[PDB]
Amino acid sequence: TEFKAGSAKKGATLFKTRCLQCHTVEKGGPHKVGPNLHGIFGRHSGQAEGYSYTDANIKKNVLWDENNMSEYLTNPKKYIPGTKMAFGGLKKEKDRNDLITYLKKATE
Ligand code: HEC
Ligand SMILES: Nc1ccc(O)cc1
Repeated sequence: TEFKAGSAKKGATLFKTRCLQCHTVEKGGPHKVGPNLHGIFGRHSGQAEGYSYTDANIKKNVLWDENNMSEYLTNPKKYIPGTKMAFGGLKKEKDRNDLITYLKKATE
């Protein structure tokens, strides 16, 4: 909502020690505890190339956009009840703002 542009060398440090544990930022790493995120921008929820999703994440079909990605990041359990992502949710919007720029740079 109060988005502010970041830089690749900042968002990566966070994602690499917060999201890396289960996910993959590029398309060379096999699907770990979480699906591949490389190319989600512009697609609906539940579209990983070779990985299954929950009954609630599919029915949800959220169009992963710049602001929308934060909507779910703040609380995955509240938006998608029953989802496998048990990461906790990064409540601080200023902190996600920079994270979006990094992923955004990797997808486009
Ligand atoms: C492992 C415990 C996880 C951590 C840490 C993070 N995520 Fe996650 N995420 C995980 C799973 C297993 C799933 C699928 C949920 C299901 O029930 O099927 C997800 C999904 C997402 C998605 C949506 C993918 C899609 O719908 O195609 C996004 C955009 C996403 N996760 C982002 C994300 C970020 C940026 C994280 C760090 C803050 C993060 N996840 C950590 C498991 C895990
Ligand atoms: N629609 C959209 C949103 C965010 C991105 O990083 C790319 C494309």
